[PDB]
Formats: sequence, C-alpha cells, structure tokens
Amino acid sequence: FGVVFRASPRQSDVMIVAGTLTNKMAPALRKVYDQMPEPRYVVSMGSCANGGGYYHYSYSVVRGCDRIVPVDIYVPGCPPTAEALLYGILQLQKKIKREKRLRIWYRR
Amino acid sequence: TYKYVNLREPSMDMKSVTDRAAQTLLWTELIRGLGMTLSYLFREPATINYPFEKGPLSPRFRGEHALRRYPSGEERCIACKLCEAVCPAQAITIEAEPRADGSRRTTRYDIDMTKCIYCGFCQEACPVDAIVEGPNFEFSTETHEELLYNKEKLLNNGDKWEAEIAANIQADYLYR
Amino acid sequence: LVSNLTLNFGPQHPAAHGVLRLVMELSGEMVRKCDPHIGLLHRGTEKLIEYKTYLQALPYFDRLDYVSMMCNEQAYSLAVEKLLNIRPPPRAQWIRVLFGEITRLLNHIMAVTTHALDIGAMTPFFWMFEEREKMFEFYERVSGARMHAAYVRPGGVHQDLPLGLMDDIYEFSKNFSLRIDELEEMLTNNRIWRNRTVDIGIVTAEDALNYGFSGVMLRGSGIQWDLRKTQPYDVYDQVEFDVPIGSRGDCYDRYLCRVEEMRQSIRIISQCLNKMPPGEIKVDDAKVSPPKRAEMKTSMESLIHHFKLYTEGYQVPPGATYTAIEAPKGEFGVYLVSDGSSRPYRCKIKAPGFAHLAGLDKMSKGHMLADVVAIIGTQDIVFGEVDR
Amino acid sequence: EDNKQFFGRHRWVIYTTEMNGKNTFWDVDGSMVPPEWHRWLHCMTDDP
Amino acid sequence: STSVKPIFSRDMNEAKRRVRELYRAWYREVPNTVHLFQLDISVKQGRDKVREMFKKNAHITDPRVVDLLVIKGKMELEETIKVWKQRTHVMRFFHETEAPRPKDFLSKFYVGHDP
Amino acid sequence: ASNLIEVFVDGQSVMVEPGTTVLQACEKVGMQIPRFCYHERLSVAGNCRMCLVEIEKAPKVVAACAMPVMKGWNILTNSEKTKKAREGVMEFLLANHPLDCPICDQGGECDLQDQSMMFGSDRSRFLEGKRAVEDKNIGPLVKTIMTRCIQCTRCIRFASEIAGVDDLGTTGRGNDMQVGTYIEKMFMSELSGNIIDICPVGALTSKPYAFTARPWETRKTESIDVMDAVGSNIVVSTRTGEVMRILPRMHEDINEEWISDKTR
Amino acid sequence: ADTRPTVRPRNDVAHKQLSAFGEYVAEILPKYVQQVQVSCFNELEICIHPDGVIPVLTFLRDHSNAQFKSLADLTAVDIPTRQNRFEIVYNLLSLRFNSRIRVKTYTDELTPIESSVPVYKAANWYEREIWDMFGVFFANHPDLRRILTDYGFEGHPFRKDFPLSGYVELRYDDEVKRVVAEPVELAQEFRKFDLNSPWEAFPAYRQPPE
Amino acid sequence: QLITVDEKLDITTITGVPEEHIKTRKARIFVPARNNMQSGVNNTKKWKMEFDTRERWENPLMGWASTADPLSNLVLTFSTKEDAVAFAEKNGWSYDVEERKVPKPKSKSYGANFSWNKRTRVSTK
Amino acid sequence: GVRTSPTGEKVTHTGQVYDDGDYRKVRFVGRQKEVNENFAIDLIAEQPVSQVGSRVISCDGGGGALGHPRVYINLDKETKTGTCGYCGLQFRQQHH
Amino acid sequence: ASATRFIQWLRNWASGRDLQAKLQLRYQEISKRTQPPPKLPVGPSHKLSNNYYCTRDGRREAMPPSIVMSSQKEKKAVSPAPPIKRWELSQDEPYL
Amino acid sequence: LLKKTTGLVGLAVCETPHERLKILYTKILDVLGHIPKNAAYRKYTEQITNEKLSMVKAEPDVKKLEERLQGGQIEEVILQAENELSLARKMIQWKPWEPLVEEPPASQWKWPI
Ligand SMILES: CCCCCCCCCCCCCCCCCC(=O)OC[C@H](COP(=O)(O)OCCN)OC(=O)CCCCCCCCCCCCCCCCC
Ligand code: SF4
Ligand code: SF4
Ligand code: SF4
Ligand code: SF4
Ligand code: SF4
Ligand code: FES
Ligand SMILES: [K+]
Ligand SMILES: [Zn+2]
Repeated sequence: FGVVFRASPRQSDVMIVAGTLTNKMAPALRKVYDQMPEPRYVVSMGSCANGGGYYHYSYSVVRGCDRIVPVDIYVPGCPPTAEALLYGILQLQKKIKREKRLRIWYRR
Repeated sequence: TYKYVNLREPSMDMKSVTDRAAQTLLWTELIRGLGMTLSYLFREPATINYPFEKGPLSPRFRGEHALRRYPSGEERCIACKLCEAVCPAQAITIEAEPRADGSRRTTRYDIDMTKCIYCGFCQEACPVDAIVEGPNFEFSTETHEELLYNKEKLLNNGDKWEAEIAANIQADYLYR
Repeated sequence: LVSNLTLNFGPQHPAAHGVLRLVMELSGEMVRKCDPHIGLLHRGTEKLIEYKTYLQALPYFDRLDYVSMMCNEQAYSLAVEKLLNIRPPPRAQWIRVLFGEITRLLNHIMAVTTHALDIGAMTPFFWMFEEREKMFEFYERVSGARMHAAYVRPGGVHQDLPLGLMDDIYEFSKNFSLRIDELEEMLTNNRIWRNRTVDIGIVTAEDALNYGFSGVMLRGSGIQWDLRKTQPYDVYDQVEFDVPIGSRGDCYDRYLCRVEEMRQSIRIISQCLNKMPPGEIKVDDAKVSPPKRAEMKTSMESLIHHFKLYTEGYQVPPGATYTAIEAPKGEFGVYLVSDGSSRPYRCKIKAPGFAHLAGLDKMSKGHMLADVVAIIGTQDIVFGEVDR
Repeated sequence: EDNKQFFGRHRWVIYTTEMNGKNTFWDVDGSMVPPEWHRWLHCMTDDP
Repeated sequence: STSVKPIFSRDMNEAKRRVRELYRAWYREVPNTVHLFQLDISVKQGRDKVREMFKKNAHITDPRVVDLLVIKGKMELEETIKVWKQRTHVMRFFHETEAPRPKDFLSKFYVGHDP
Repeated sequence: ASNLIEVFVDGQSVMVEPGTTVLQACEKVGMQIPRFCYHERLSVAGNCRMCLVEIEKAPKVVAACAMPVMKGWNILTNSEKTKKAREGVMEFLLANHPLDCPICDQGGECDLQDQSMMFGSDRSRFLEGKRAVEDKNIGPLVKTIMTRCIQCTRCIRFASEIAGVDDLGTTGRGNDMQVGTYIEKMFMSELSGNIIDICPVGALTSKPYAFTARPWETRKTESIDVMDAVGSNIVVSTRTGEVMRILPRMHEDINEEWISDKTR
Repeated sequence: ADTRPTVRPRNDVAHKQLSAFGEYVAEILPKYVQQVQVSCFNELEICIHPDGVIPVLTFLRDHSNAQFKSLADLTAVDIPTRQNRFEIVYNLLSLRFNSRIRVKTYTDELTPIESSVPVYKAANWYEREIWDMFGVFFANHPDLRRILTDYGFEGHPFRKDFPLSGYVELRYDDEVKRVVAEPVELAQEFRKFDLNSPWEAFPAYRQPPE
Repeated sequence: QLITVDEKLDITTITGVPEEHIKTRKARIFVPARNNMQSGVNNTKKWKMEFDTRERWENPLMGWASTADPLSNLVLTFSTKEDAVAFAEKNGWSYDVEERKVPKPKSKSYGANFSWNKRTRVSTK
Repeated sequence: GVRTSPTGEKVTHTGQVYDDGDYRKVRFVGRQKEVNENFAIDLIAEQPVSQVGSRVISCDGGGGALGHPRVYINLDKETKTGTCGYCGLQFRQQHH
Repeated sequence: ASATRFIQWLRNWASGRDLQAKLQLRYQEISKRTQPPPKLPVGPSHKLSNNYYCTRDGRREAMPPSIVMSSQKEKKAVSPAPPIKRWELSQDEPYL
Repeated sequence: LLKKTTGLVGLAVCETPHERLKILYTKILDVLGHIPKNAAYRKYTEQITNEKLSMVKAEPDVKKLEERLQGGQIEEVILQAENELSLARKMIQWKPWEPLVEEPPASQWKWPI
C-alpha cells in the first residue's frame, strides 16, 4: 500500500502506539511525538492503548494514550488481528482523503 | 538422551584443507546463500489482495460483542449478571429492573470496548446464548467514545449479524 | 570510562519485544559496564492477580511471554491442578503437549528471525513469519483467537479439536523441515553470521548456574539439563527426542541449540499425531471444570455448578507451590500461594528472561558495542515476562 | 472465485460502484460485505 | 522488649550526621539541577523545597526509621545526579497544575463533602 | 458444674451441658453440620434430613438437629458413611427443583446452592420430568415463586411462633404437598419481610428489590436503624453509590436478627 | 497410582526421601532452622531464623549431598496479621540430584536482611525487586535501588495495604508542556466483589476455635 | 549486635501515603456480620479493617460510578483483634474497634414441641 | 411502539430520553442518537398463546441445546396463563 | 503450482532441493471448511451407579504439610534423591 | 585415555585426578578435626568423604571411578571437592552446632491465617 516497514522518528508520518503504556514509559512517548514533523497522525492499537485494556486499574498504567497524545484511529482487540489493523490504516487513508486544507485556506 | 550440535574435528588432509581454502578464497558458501534467495524470486508470493480477499477464519473466531434474540423477537439476555461477574477486565456494566410486563430484563448494558480483552469468557458464561462475540473484526473508530458500546449499540449488531452469528453457533455449538 | 552512553530504544526497531533503556560505559569501543533499566513495561500483573478468581486470572499468563502463549498457560494450569490435587484426562495432556511443542516452534521462529533481524539479516524474517501465520490458524481454529488463546486451563483444555484439524497439522508438519533447511542454508555456514556470533558472549558452566541461567543459556555451556527429560509433567515421558547440547557456550551454539530444538519438535509433533487417544478433554469433575452446555441446560445439579464456577470460582486448598516448565525461553515457573478462597493470595512469576538479563552485564564485559546487540538477542528476551 | 488458487486467494469480491447512496467507485472497504456473504468470503464455511 | 537490630546507626546522634551530610549533598546540587534540567525556577526555590522536605520529618525519633529516609533520600539523590529522572520527574514536588486546595473549614464546607 | 458431660468430635473431647444437641455439640469445636430446616431461633422440625451425621459404633445415622448427645459419644462428622448420607439427601432436593438460578433472586446467596457445592455430588441422573407448582400471592412485598420451595417449614414455623399470625401451613400430602394459605390472603404483618431472609431458597423474595442486583456486587456497610426508637442494627447494602436493600444485623441484646417492614 | 483419573496420583517414594533429607538438615544446622515441613505433594520447606540466611544457603550450595547450585526464584509474601509481616522465600534447584527445596525466613519493615548476593549472584536483581516492591532492605547489597517502579515513585506496591489503583496518574498538560502527575480519579470505580462462600470447604485445614 | 530502641513504633513517613489519606481517613476494625440471607458462619472468622466511604458520582458520559478515593476498595484481613490494631497504630490511621458478637448458646429440645401444659406445644409441622 | 418526545428525541425501550432543558443532548448535535427499534416487549405480545392439554408443560425456547434451560410451567390457574421465565412465551390449558 | 515447466526446474536448481514437492502455499490438501457435526464422548464419571463423589473427590484428599521437625515441640547421610543418571548419546544421530 | 575436554565450558581437563582428589580429600578430612565430634556436620561429612576416598584408591583407571562416584565427569568431582573444603572451613566460625538462636513469635508459620 505504501506503508514501509520501518521509518525513523524524524521521517515518519504516522505513529502506531501498539502495546501498553506504563507511567514510566509515558514521558518518552510524548517526547518522541513532539519530534514528529507535521503532518502527524497517531493510531492507537489494542485495548491497552485505547483505554488501558486488561491493565486498566493498575497503578503503573496510563489509561490510554489519548491521555498523552491526540489519537486519530482506535483499533480494538487484544490484540487486533493483523487484518483488523490493516483496515485501521486503510481507514486513515480515507480520512486523509477528506481533508480540505486548501479550501479552508482559500476561504479565510 | 542428547546430542552434540557442534563437536566436529575437520580432517586436515590436503584435499580437505584445500576445500576450506577453496571456500574462503572464492566465496562458495556466500554464493550458495544467494542461490536460495534467487529461488524465492520465482515463487508465487503469499500475499492476499485485501480487502477484495480475506484471510481465512474459523467459526470460533471472537470479534465484536453482540446481543441475540429468540426466533420470536424477544431478547435473550435476562440480566443474570454472570457475564458481568466473570469478565476479567470488568468491562461489562449491567443494571436491570422488572420490565413493564413483569419480565426480567436489563436497562443498562455497556461493554466498554477499550477494557475488553476479547477473552470470550462472556459467551462461555451466558446460560441463554445472549451475549456472543460476532465474527466482525473491522470496526475501528475515529473517536474513543464510539467504542463505549451501550445496549442500543449491541442489539443493532445482533439485528445486523444474526444472519451469521446464528449460522456459526449451529456449526460449532456441538463442541461446547 | 572514556564516555558513558545512555542507549535508549525509544525508536524501537522492529523487535516486538518491548523497549529497553540501556545505560553503558564505553572505554572507547569496549564496554566496561552495561546497566539495564527495565521497568518501562511494568503493569502490575503480579498485583492485579490478587483481585481475580483463579479462572479470571488465566488470561494474564498469555500476556507475559507473548510469543509462548500456550506454554505459559500450561505452567499456570499445572500449578493449580497440583494445588487442587487433580489429574487431567490423557487426551487433554496430549493436546497440551501437542500445542506446547507447536508454540515452541512459534517462539523459536521469533527468537531466531528477530535476532537475525537486529543484525541486518532481514530476508529470513519474512519466510519464517509466513509459517507462523499458518501456525496461528491452528491457534485460531481451536480457541478462536489468533494469539492469546486461554485454551489451556486448570483441569485440561476448553474445547476439543474441530474435525479435520489434525489433518492440517500433519500437512503443516510434513513440509516444515524443508523450511528450516531454507533457513540454515542462509545463516548456518555463512561466514558473516559466524563472525557476529562465534566466540561472542561466552558463559562458563560454573557461572551460569550461579547466575540463575536456565534453558538454552545452560545447554550452550555444555550442561545437560532439560526439565522435560528430568522432571516430566504431562506425557514427556512418552516421546523420543534428543536434547541439543552446546560446546563452546557462545552465541553460535545457542543459535544451534535453538535451530536444533525446532527440529526436535517436529519429531515430537509427529508422535502426538499418532498417539492421541479418544476421550474427553477436561477433568470429569464438575466442581472444577464447568459442565457441558447441553447438561447445563438440562440438569439442575450441573446448572448450579455452571453458576458458581463462573461467578465465585472454585476454591483451592490452602498451600504454596513452585511449579516450573521448560518454556521455550527458559525455566518459566510460578510460585503461587493460596489461602483457601477463590482468589490466589500471591503469584510470583519466575520469568526466564529476568535471570538472563541480569547476566547481560557479565557477558558484555570486554565486548564491542555492536556485540551488545547480538548478546541481547541470543538470550531471547521479551520484556512482557521480565517486568510483568 | 477460482479453486485452482492457493487457499486464501481462491475467493474474492468486487465491491459495488455504489452503496447506500454513496459513490464507492474507489472508496471500498471491508465492511461492505453483507453478513450472509461475509461468512463465505472468510472461509468460515463452504456453502455460499 | 526494646532491643531491635540496627540498620546503619545506633542512636539519634549517629543518624543526624547522615542527615546533615544529606542536606550538604542536596544543597550543593540544587543549582546544577536547575541548569541541567533547564528548569524554570529560581535556585532559591529549589533549596527552599529541600528544607521543606527535611522539615516535614522533624518529629521522627526512631533511629531505624531515620536511616531509611536517608537511604531513600540518597537513592533519590543518585537518580537526579545521574539524570535518570527527567525534567518531568523533578518538577513533581511542586504541583504546577493542581489547584490550591483551601484549608479553612468554611471554604471546604462550600466545595464538597470532604471531611 | 458437674452437670457437664464429655463427648468426642472426631476423637476430640468437649464439655457440653446435658440436653445439648449433636449439631450444637459440633459447634463448640468449630464444625458446622449442614442444615436446611433448622434455625437456631425456630422450633426444631428435623424434616430436611440434611443434617444426618454418623455416630461411631452405631448402624443408623442420627439427625443432629434434634438428637441429643450422650455421655462419651464419638461424632464422626466426616466419615464416608456421613458423606454418602448428604449427597443422597442433596440429590433428592434437586430432583424436582427448577433450573431457575440464572433468574432467581436468591441466586448467589443460596444455601441450596452453596451446600450443593460443598456437600453434594456434581452430576445428575434424574431422567424423569419435574414437579411444577402454581404460585401464590400473599402480599405486595413477599414475591413467591413456590416452584422453588423445598418444604423446609421455615416460613411456617417463623410465622406461628414469632410473628403470631398462623395463616401459613401445609395443605396436602406427599409430593403434592404445598405451602400457602389455601385461600386468597395477604400475610401482612409488621415483621412480614423477615420470611424472605429465613426461606433458604429463592421461593420468597422481596418484591421491591426483585431483579435489581446480585449479592456479590454489593458493598455491605453496617449501620443503624432510625425508623423507630428500637435502634435495630442493619446492614445497608449499596452498589455503585446507591442503596439497594436493607438486611438485619445480628445483635442478641436488641433485635436478634429480625427487623420490621418499615425498616426493611 | 490408582484408577481414579480425576485425582492426582501420590508419590510416596519422593515423600519419604524428602522427609529423610529434611531431618538431615535440621540436625546439621540447628543454630537457625526453626521448622521443617513437607507438603503432601512432595515439596520440602526449610523455615529458618533470618540470621541463618548466609550459612544455610552456603551449606546448600557446596555440601556434597546438597549441591543446590541454582537459585530458581526469590520473592516475598506480605502478611499483615503477623507481627513480622514480610516473608522471604528461596527456591533452589539441584541439577545433580534433580530435586528442589524451599527456604523461608521472615522480617519486618525496618529490620534489614543479610544480602545473599555472595552465595548466588542470581539474587542480585531479585533482591532489588523485593526492596522495590515491598520495601525490605538488604544489607551489603552491591547496588540497591528501585528497579520496576517509576523514578520518584513513592510506596511499595505489592504491600497488602497499598491500593490497587495507586495514588497518582500521569497525563499531559499543554500549559506546562510536560507530563504531570495528579491525584488519581477514575471514570469508573473498581467493583470489589465478595466472592467468598459462607460455608467451610476443606475440613482438613480447619483451625481450632476460640 | 543489637541496639535498644524504646520509642512508639511508626512508619508513616516510610510508606509514601499522602498525608491527606492518613490524618483524615478513619479505618474501622470489626468482624464482618454474617450475611443474613444465608446460614453459613464461615465469613465471620477473621478480623477485617476497612476505611470509611466517600463520594461516588455519576459519570457525565456513561452514567458509571466514578470516584477519587484510592482506599475505597482496600480491605485487610487479620487473625486477631490485637494484630488488627497494631497494624493501624504503626501506620498512623485513626481507628475504631468493634467487639466480636458471637451468638449466645440456646436450649434446643425437640420434645418441647409437645408439652402437656406449656405453650411450646406446636400446632403444625 | 416508537414515540418521539416533545424534545425531538426518540425514546429507547428502557424509557430514557433527555428532557428539553438538559444539556447533555448536545452530544447528538451533528450526529445521531443510536436506537434499536425492535422493541422486544412488543414482539413478545404478538406471539399467540399455545394451547396444551396437561397441567405441566416444559419450554426451552426451541432448538434444545440452543435455547434457555428447560423449565416446567404449571397451568392450573385458569384465571390467567403460564409464561416462560426466560423466553416469555405464554401457555394456556385448553377449554378447561 | 502454476509455474511453467522451465521455471520449476530453475528454482529447484538454485535452492538445490525439489521445491515442487513441498510447497509453502496450500492448494488442495487443506481440510474442508464445512465439516460434519461431531458426537463427542463423555468422561469416566458419566455413570448411573457406584459413582458417589466422595470416593472420587480430588480436593478433599489434600492435607496440610506434615511437620517433619518443629522447634517449638551411626545414622547415615541421605541426599535429596539418588544422583541423576548420566544421559546417553543419541544413536539416531549422535553428532549433528 | 585422557579426555580431550570435559565438555562443560570453563572446565579444563585435570591430569592427576587421583593425586588431586587424595590431596583435597585428605585436606577435607584434616579440617574436620577442629570441629567437635558431636556436631552432626562432622560425622556426616566424614562418613561420605571416607566412602569417596576409598573409591579413589581402589579403582586404578580414571573412567570407572566416575561410575563409582556418579558425580559426572572427574573434573567436576574435584571442583565439588574444593567446595566441601571451603564449606567445611566456614562452618568453624559460624558454629551451626549451637542451639536455636531464637524462637519466632507464636503464630509466625501458622497458615492459613
Ligand atoms: C598462474 C597465475 C595465477 C594468478 C592468480 C592466482 C590467485 C587466484 C586464486 C585466488 C583468488 C582470490 C580471490 C580474492 C577475493 C577475496 C577472497 C577472500 O579471501 O576474502 C576473504 C574474506 C575474509 O576472509 P575469511 O573468510 O574471514 O577467512 C578467515 C581469514 N582469517 O571473506 C570475504 O571475502 C568476505 C566477502 C564479503 C562480500 C560478501 C557479500 C557479496 C558476496 C556475493 C558476491 C559474489 C561475487 C560477485 C562477483 C561480481 C562480479 C562483477
Ligand atoms: S493485551 Fe492486547 S492490547 Fe494489551 S498489550 Fe497485549 S496485545 Fe496489546
Ligand atoms: S470478551 Fe472477555 S473481556 Fe471482552 S467483554 Fe467478553 S468477557 Fe469481557
Ligand atoms: S448477557 Fe447472558 S450472562 Fe450476561 S446478564 Fe444477560 S443473560 Fe446473563
Ligand atoms: S433457590 Fe438456589 S438453587 Fe433454586 S433456583 Fe434459586 S439460586 Fe438456584
Ligand atoms: S417457602 Fe421457603 S421457608 Fe417456606 S417451606 Fe418452602 S423453602 Fe421453607
Ligand atoms: S437440619 Fe436436621 S433434618 Fe433439617
Ligand atoms: K429467601
Ligand atoms: Zn421458554
């Protein structure tokens, strides 16, 4: 589809937060996010990243990455099937296809 | 029992040594690895053309939770709160009252889908095959709130996938 | 200490084992001290389980070593059965042993392929991960979940194999031995592979035992030890296989113990597709394993049990036990206390990686930086089990 | 469908160029397969 | 009885040496932290907090307990000096975001059922 | 005093006043023989025969709830002769009991349920059909699904001796025996609500509380009653920050374990 | 081994053996050993006074008949009711004799335990976990500090009187451009079930009354 | 070898509990009352320590029951009243104690159901 | 069985609908309030009462192992009918 | 399983094996996705007589540990068990 | 006849196992003198150590001697032998034979609570 397997943080367009997010690991998540050159889209994959999943009530868990970054797509499942995630990506591409960046600019 | 995976003592006869010498100075082994890859270049790749094709599943597959109905139309859930008592992630919230006709039925039934772990214990526990995991696995949303299903969102899945949920159970309930 | 580097895996390369923040000290290029920081994936598993019934707690064990799913479930199940003083039926024990070796194939495929990925050898990853897929389908068709099954359970398994499964499992096993040869043809004799592994990460037999190493981190050092052949649990006293043994105790041997083991599983799977007996698949004691639906929907004595066993759970006699299994990574094991009620009082987990990682500093002394890459991989570390 | 193709690619679909009053000439997605066919296209069963 | 195994010290007199040394350790270090973590507070305030932290445990008199506080204090000090903490962790003694919770009875009676 | 006597529970001596029952003899050593008909505050009836226990060196198991002890008995409370008695008895109770646990209010706090697990067998051989009784209507509080009854004669005894209104009774014989008033009557009494507690099975259940909650999801906050100056002790049971029901709290010096309807 | 498939077949051979090897140790090291018992499913326990942490483990590592080279595991178990709340546990595997044995001790919040790193190097990280998660202090530990918990995290989570959800929760506050820790408030409170049954289950373990 | 310490034991400064949850909370020590809907007394054995209730409020979105009290679900078990208290003091929680209320013995006599001249004579079975 | 409140919001079978003054209903602005319109309490009244010739009749929702647990219903009371606990279907003893 | 005659020889020559025998892709040897209904067996305790639970109750058998030596209350030296017997090489393939 | 390698990495092949064992076994026996006879450690250590010592003398060939000791390769037995000496040394200062140092509180090991 065009989704290369591995891209460095500075060359990336979409972050995929696949897995749990413990408090200790939260600060580095944001630090990486802020370094993403725009436009930047965040995809939350799995139950532990949408809402803290199985470990929702644990003391050392962040209850969803949306507490730490603005998410664009939520892929549910523990874990989502590889095909379920692929649908999530193909969902984003349509979302990027409905933007009106120029039109909005043209009418300011 | 056991066996030594690396205990060889290469023979030091001239032919043997010349082989090792012939290997180093001419990259024979490295070539042999290139042969293997060159074969994969001429095999049909294992790629399925999704979405026009779908990776095979099985009738036991666990997907989006859904609420079923009897053939008549009545609801199957009777607010027995067993699914709520075993859901390991405590993602099921039930609140029931006697219905206007005296029946026992729920009023609140939310399955937070961000705490569910798709374990499948809910349907294993329901004594009336009410809450079942449909086979749908493509319902990723664009906001968090859309994943906080409430009873109205669960039935509609029931009234939307029953044409397949019913078929699967028929296929697999015998193993249960 | 010419200069200290806080090497962090924030930009996690395609490892799928977690992120490790490593604190090091390079005296130029050598490593004079390597310090791992691990807590990044500590979710509190060992404390949540305090609040869960013995059944509700099982899925947590698919989420410690998330490449050895059913193997973990077997360890937890064996511990509980031992506490409950009950014996599963033979057909289940064969299914569990059948899958316990299928998972070992899944795990070793992950270890070798990624370990070869971190060193740039990328192609073998794809070939072998196409075998994992077909191996997931078997996971898929018996439980319904591609990865996390919860299939194995205290008192046996959940459901029986669907008709026609073993025909496929046999078909899969028939072709697999060629796949490995397609792999060894790449890495086994390749000079570059040997350079990155030969005489790297050498561990002496005497030090390994003291440092708590288990599994292939022992057999690489020539020690003859494998819990299956020495303290068998389910049926492993009924299958012919040879335990690979290392000679020089370096990375390359531990790469050959794993590849060799992946063959020895095809030798066990072959046997389990022949000795599988007819019968039921859960202990015929409806106070521990829930009854069949048809009997739940017809008989009162059964209906009650389906009720209590899914709301209160099944009590367990008070007592403590340490149970370990030859999990693919090492000696996975759980020390699990029980106070008599339906909720465990404590569940310590002996993740094999946790011991190995401590030994990382020892093995990286007097090694170049790029060897720390190889050393971590050869230990086969997944940080789900390490931090828990 | 085509039964000479390896298990996984034998059965495929070509989504309609319009559904529920929306142009899907290009914008198809995997949630456009009604449940009845949904079971056959995923090899969950054999009888269409 | 009253006999109990010691940890490090054996009487309040021994302990305070460690405590006093600990203050010496922190006091010399607050300035660098402020520059190191690019913090945005005055070196005066940082040293004020340390005095506040040391002051909240004045009434402690058991020598064993005082040993622990130092051991944790030393550990916490090690993290900062070695920069294992991060600019987020250091600023967590200040509560830059939590609202000022009133202490007077009357205001509490207005907000909520807090006892 | 010298009136005490020595009796043995599984070989262990214990001193008990004369006239004490076996069941009460086993209480003093922490054993608790099962029980359906017996309530320590209700006159002995001894019909459920679920308390049958074996006394060593005797052919016939005695019913603990009624049989007094004798000098120097050895009460085998765990012998295979006692166990088989309980599984047999517990088998009959579930012979015609209905499959109502998933919708039965009592479900989750049911003595027939728990005692079935800890004493009874675990699979059924009853291949016939089941009894099925019509449901009475004895007030706007006590819902009654009498199919679930097990003829334990608690409601009957409690009403006669405690409440003082004897409108309850048994009418018929054999498997068709039934519990009720035999007419269209409301068992209305200031203490009526209690019979919900004593009825060990989910036959009598609170109508207002029906279908609202399960016993395992409620937090029990011991409290006091203020409806009247009797100062009854109660256990407010909340759920998600809302009061769901009220239950008596034992206090021997105030209210034993009953509370009036207004309180309840 | 009896034709009762739904029951675990005992092993009397290994029960007698471990009883023998238990009495054996109780006589060699009577200075510390307080109690030795064997579980009916063939496991051996050596309860000791905390002082004998080094002598007892050193003996089991070197003696000709012990040879317990490998420390399988090392953890703790809190028990509030006991005065000495914590309870350290050592599980040792003897590759020579193909056997296991468990050694248990006790302590409290303040009193420290003698670090057993010198005997087994494996016990280095484990002893930080115990310190990290429970708060027990190990004297002479080469390097002791929190391992699992977060930097600046306060409290010992696996204690019994530490609430499940903890005390603080991180989040990102745009005003201060950093993650910030705030008092924990939950959208849905954890639902504590009362899953026990009011009926004695196992007569064997019945405790004497008052 | 051993030092002599006489003070009153306390660890509140080495547990990490915010002061707001030390001087304000009111731990409660008691033996749970038997659930009156059943007859088994196997839950009034041990001593339980639990803290006072606090505010729970409907969630604006899903109507769930929210809360900001970390100790709401906390419950500790003890074997004796003294051990329960000794845990409260050293943790610095103000506590209340409730005495165990064991049932008083009673005279059960089947024959009393049939008395020639007493009111114990039952009327139905 | 579908009705619209004066607010302009269809009422769910549970009988919950935001009143006119409430603010939460803003959440539906720009979107739609999901509601299932197969009101069960209606589809169960449509089904006719089955006539049987015995005091005690048993229902299991049809399908046997795919229905609710088997129960027995006593039909003596002619002043009303007999209704299944789980599925709600009604029974009456004929012409008695 | 469609590669022309020529290509099949090629990738066989390169890889050296005979790939056309064992194909990494599944074509027809897969099972049928619609299998006939099964009839699973029951366990050994499914009987109607001489099946009393107390005789086959696993949980009640366990006992508290036997206190070998408690502090409150010529002989030979014994190892925990006989030394583990040396393993024997594999006659199937003693060396890789 | 001497092995090319013991097998366990970090274990060099010894040349004089019998002399090396006899010296070590002799030394082990020496240390036990300074341990009171009553101590169970001495009698048990002596009993086994004598059994091993005799087997050293009788068997003249390296190989079968291992099958008598059963301590795996011959080098390991030496390495095991060194430990027993080092263990025997330390026991002197620890004095295990002394009575129980202290008794635990009443309910220390009671379980379940
Ligand atoms: C009578 C007159 C006679 C005159 C002539 C007599 C001499 C002729 C016979 C000798 C010819 C020698 C050819 C010299 C090429 C270099 C070969 C060589 O020696 O490389 C050795 C090198 C490292 O040596 P090593 O394997 O580690 O052995 C241990 C040594 N201590 O190992 C390596 O080479 C590493 C290889 C790195 C590259 C591998 C990746 C690419 C391999 C695939 C490409 C294969 C070549 C393709 C050719 C393309 C042509 C356009
Ligand atoms: S449980 Fe599921 S969501 Fe959570 S980390 Fe594992 S795969 Fe991801
Ligand atoms: S699949 Fe499991 S976790 Fe998810 S809602 Fe059902 S029971 Fe709960
Ligand atoms: S979904 Fe099933 S288990 Fe859950 S409350 Fe409804 S009937 Fe009971
Ligand atoms: S009374 Fe007890 S056994 Fe009968 S239906 Fe209700 S819960 Fe089940
Ligand atoms: S209705 Fe209840 S109290 Fe009355 S006899 Fe039946 S079971 Fe006993
Ligand atoms: S309790 Fe004795 S017969 Fe009822
Ligand atoms: K009742
Ligand atoms: Zn019905």
